[PDB]
Amino acid sequence: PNKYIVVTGGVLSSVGKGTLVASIGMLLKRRGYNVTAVKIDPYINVDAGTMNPYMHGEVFVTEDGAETDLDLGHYERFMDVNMTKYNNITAGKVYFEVIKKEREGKYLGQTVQIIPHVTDQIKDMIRYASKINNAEITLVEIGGTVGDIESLPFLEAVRQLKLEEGEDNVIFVHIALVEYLSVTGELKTKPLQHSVQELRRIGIQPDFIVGRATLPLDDETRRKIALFTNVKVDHIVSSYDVETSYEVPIILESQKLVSKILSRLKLEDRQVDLTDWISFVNNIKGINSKKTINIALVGKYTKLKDSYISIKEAIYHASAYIGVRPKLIWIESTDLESDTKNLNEILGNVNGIIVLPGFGSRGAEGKIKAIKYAREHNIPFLGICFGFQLSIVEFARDVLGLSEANSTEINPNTKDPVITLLDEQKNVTQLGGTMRLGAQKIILKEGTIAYQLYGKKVVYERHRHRYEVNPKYVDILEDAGLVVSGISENGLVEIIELPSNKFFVATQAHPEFKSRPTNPSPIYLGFIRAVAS
Amino acid sequence: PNKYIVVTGGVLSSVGKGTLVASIGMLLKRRGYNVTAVKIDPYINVDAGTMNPYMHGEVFVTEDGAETDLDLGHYERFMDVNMTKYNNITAGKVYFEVIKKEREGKYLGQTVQIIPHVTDQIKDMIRYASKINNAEITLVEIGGTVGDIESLPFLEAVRQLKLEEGEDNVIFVHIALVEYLSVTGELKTKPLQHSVQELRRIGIQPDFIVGRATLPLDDETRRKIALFTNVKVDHIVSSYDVETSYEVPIILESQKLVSKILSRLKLEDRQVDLTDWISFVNNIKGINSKKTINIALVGKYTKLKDSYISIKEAIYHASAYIGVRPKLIWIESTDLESDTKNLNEILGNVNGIIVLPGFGSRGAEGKIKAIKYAREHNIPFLGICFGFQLSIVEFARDVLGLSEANSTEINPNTKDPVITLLDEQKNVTQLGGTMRLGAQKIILKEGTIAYQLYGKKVVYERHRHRYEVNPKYVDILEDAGLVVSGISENGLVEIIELPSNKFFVATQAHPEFKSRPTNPSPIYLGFIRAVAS
Repeated sequence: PNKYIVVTGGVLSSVGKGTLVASIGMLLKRRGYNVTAVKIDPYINVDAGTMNPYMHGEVFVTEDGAETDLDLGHYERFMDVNMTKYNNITAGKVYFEVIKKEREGKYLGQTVQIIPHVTDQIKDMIRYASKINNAEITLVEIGGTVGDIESLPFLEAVRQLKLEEGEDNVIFVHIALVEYLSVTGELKTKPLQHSVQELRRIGIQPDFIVGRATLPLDDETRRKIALFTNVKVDHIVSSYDVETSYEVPIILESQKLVSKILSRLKLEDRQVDLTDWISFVNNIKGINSKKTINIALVGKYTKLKDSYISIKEAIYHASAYIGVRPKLIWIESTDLESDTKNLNEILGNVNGIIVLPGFGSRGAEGKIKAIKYAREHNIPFLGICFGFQLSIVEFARDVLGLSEANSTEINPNTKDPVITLLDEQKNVTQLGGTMRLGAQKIILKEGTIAYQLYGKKVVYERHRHRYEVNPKYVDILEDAGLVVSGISENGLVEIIELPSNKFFVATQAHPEFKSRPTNPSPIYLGFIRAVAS
Repeated sequence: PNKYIVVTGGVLSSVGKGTLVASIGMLLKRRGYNVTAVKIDPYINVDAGTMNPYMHGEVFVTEDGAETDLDLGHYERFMDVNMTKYNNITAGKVYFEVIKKEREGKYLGQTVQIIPHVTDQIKDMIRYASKINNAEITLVEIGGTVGDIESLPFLEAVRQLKLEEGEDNVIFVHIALVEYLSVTGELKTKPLQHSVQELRRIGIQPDFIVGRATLPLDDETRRKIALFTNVKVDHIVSSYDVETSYEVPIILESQKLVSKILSRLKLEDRQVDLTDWISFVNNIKGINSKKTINIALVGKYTKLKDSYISIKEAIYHASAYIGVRPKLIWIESTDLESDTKNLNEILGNVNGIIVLPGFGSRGAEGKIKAIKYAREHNIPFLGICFGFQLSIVEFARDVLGLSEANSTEINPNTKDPVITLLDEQKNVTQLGGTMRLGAQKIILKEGTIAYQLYGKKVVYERHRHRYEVNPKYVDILEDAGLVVSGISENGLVEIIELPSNKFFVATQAHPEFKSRPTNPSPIYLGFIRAVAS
């Protein structure tokens, strides 16, 4: 029926797990062939919407409002597709489903076990992601270390998928970190011979191999591992360090890995033109760069590579599109928390400022000062989510003059709950508000920066927030010069702006999730143009 | 502070897992020691309440209303304790709890995993069973096959359990099926070597072996598995076929297993008297039997050993007590559905008839005929659960002449719903009724067989049913001769009887769950006394 490429290994992000699947996806898509990607996470969390972006990375949001693993973000950007809740499978969800069906007697008195009941849920979920996304081919990216307990049910599941569907429709691509000894030049097989066995032990035979390394693999090395892994030298392929993830697809066709792949399934097609992707890439490397802009980004977890991967990638798409070289100045919001130590030299240099999503109160003054600074010194500024909310707070305590304005999230007790939880229609409540998630509608006001940026009245961005602008405060804020240029169908404020400034925009939503290399977020476009002057 | 004996292996019932554990238990308790036993079922069902007793066996019921693995029944019968919901730990319940706690953000933004979140949950549950029961020693019986997926997390948890508290507080008894090849006399170690291999991979070193075999183990064959498994011969011990599992403690005391164990755990006591138990065993084996009595058991699943294990044991306990030898005549109830094929011969020989629990409708008529027959020929009869409900029916459509009388479970359309679901007071309803579970008060009527059997007015039996006697029909059922000797706190009919017969008693509850070697169910005592005249 369908085809299936199963990928394992990774075990890290330095290894390129997600991008390789995304790359492979993109190359198939250009060949007429319909494709979809699916990521499996063998952890117990039902989904990613309670997970700390620290230690774990950004939480991606699909158009349908699922909170997922960032890997779907790689998929969306590379294959230019909309993901769904079904493209991210977690042990958490599977276990929940099986337990619920048992409790409902849907198993008719059987004793429900891993095999086959759990393994069957996995296959139903894989196969379902195939049919609802209309795919002839389906990548299944399997997280974790092969041979870890958590991985077994998913490995066994795909081993079975191979007995059922046949070798002419199910293949495995494994990703191994080659790394020559610290002081010898000879490679450490130990992890690598440790893997191939665990796969055989679980009953899986790799067809293609991707060795991850700084530098391509010599002729020798590749013939060596070819042995341990029992794979044909013809089918081992290289993943070497590279200046941008977007190159990955191009190094893969220079090796034709997807050609080898397609045959191995018994399909046929060719003549892919990347010229359009190729130029996008060269624009990413700074080639024919018209300038260099510094953007300060202010939040926490800033040392984590993937904590804000989508904002970062959206900055790249906007820049690359208008030919400009982004330089990112990450600033921990605490390093700003000093009525002492001044900052008109820390951000005197940057040509634009962004206050990051993500809440609590860890560094909310640092973030608020950075905003005050952007607004007062007319530095182009973009507010996202918690950032947008601190704009309301900053504007109210400084321009409006409410010294006590705050979010109830930070101080549930403030005299002026300028940001707060709301109920479906009343609207103020310390209940538990209404969490907005996914693609939602935003009605732009004509004449504003927002309307211009989008070039139309009605648009959509993905949401992931619960704290809203208090409606009681809206009007006196407008009177103080703040403009609501965006509201929800039911009147919640979506986009604020200050026309008095060259570029001052904030938004509850996350437009970065929609950014594509060939289709940058419009919000991020306006910001990056303003920034670049 | 707590000692733990972890018991692995016995991939099934004939291998003796349940009883071995149960025997070691009872032998400990007879010494100074506070002891409990815990059964782990690596399956995904949350509890045993949804399960078909075919394939899997009889569902046990605790005093507390838990629906559980039948192994808790062995623990009760052998050690003479009431078990709790905590003494049956399921993979279904662990995952349910962990997942729920995650969805509750109890894991504070962490990515929740098998290790350590699942293994922690399991440890918590094992530890909790210990303390709520108040044990200094806790037997942890781990079902399934060592080295299978569903088992890992529990094996991993018991490894951690050890490296934590010490080699002096946590030991491993592994049960291996010793089975010499078909035609050569030498033993097939293949599965055995494969198991001690699956344990080291998991990092578990067995301390004692128990080789399950037909005959005791010779000097040669035990010495050998001692090597394969790296265990001192002095710590290998034989489990061989015996007439009754109640013999197992005895053969373990001969081999002094529990004495070898007590040391390896650095504890000291002794002088145990089994004289009271030896005698009970001899009665069970029929030594000095006063006569043999034939009992028919009518129901379904009669070909599986453990589908009604507790009903049998209750029969054995009462028979042994009054010094008589029971022979059970298993009768599929379909073998009696026959407007031909008369029966004053199939049942002509039996002096006792019990109609079995287990609803549905498969062989409902056969069970009904059986009930007509014992009532009419005055064969002492015991009806139980769906048996009781059928008695009520038979009585209706025959003596009381209501040809359409029936339970709503068998035909919700019947003209006379003499048995049906009832809502929380009212009481007639086809909603979903009110499920009765575990120990429950029953008020006995004075001057009845039931009152006589208990020698008191207020008593408890464990329940497991929803379909009750329709209150409307009570009053006429009574006038036609039926006696209600038992009702609930709120007037639901619990026990009935027909004083016109020498013994014809049916009860909603399951009195067999409480029966002990020393302390027979008063209901089973009565029945067996009546049967034997």
